[PDB]
Amino acid sequence: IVGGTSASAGDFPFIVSISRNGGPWCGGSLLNANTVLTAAHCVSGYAQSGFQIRAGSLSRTSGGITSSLSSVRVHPSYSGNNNDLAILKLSTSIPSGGNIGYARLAASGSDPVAGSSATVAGWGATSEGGSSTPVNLLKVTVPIVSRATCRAQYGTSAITNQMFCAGVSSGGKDSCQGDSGGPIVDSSNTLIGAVSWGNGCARPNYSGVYASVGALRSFIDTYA
Repeated sequence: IVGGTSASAGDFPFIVSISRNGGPWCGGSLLNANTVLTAAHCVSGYAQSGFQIRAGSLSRTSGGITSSLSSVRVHPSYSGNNNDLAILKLSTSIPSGGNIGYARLAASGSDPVAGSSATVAGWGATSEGGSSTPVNLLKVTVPIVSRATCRAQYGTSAITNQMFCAGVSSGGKDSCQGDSGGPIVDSSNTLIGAVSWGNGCARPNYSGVYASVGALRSFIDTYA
């Protein structure tokens, strides 16, 4: 997270940190006791054994409840940067209560409205190319970018309706490497997306790009 602030206890009760090979890697959203929503590019093709989930902590290293993975279901038509979602099943159930809770998903058919305020959280880099990764969770608030504008930035082909964009035209607030898979929420704390991709981080004129929960509810509701 670039241009962000420290998250408070309880801000995102459903957020999970995903480590790989004991090192930081991605974030995710707890859908229910045995199910995590992340980015496909977090898990696709990699040894499943490498992954650990941690819930109910501001720290990616300590506290809360941990689980290994029993299974990985990548979106059947995950393709390049598109349909960048995966459902993870947990060997250890993660019950709700305390600072643990489950994500409220964006309505099927919904698409975040340009100009509306979104909040993204994670444990990734605090600048593009940065080598520090926070131990404690950060968050940042950014406006939704019109798909038309995002198409201008990236090309029409690059941006589908299974993606949306968020960021600030003068740059300096974004998700970054190590944030992928983690939650982007609306002003009501509804899960609208997962951190997916971008040209660098927080660049003026290159929005952060998110996998759209509203577009991909079929996939999610099936396997959740």
